[PDB]
Amino acid sequence: GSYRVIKQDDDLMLDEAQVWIEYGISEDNKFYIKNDKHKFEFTDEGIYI
Amino acid sequence: GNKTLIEPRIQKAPNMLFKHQGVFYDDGTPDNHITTLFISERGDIRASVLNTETQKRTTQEMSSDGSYRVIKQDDDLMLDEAQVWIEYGISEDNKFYIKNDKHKFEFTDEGIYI
Repeated sequence: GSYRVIKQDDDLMLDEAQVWIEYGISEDNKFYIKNDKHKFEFTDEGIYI
Repeated sequence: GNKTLIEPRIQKAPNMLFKHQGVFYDDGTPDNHITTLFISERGDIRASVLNTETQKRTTQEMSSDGSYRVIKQDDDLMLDEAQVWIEYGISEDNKFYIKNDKHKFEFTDEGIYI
């Protein structure tokens, strides 16, 4: 039950992607937006980057 | 052929669904993954994945009013009376939000609120 949207620019396979962006709901209850740089996460309590 | 329209017999809108399930597979473990693509008569769309034995569900719901909503549950299959859950999407009113058991993160048409 993990919502996930992934976009890739230079690799069709999901594995071994250099340039990409992701955002959704992981297998654990954590809303996040992540890329090659450090991510933006919204845990059940508080705001972290 | 004689230039008359082919009227449908039933004018009431239908409700579709693509229910998927099994029994077992080559790994030997019992199959308990249920997923649906239910569509209501009022235009709603609900894509859901379910594990019934473990009591876990993740739904992507669309309302007739046009409300984007994705819900994940950990201990209750029914949407009603959920303790542990997380939601994020577009409510019936124009407000982008991410909410859980703790206080939510909302993005109104103007400003940022928590």
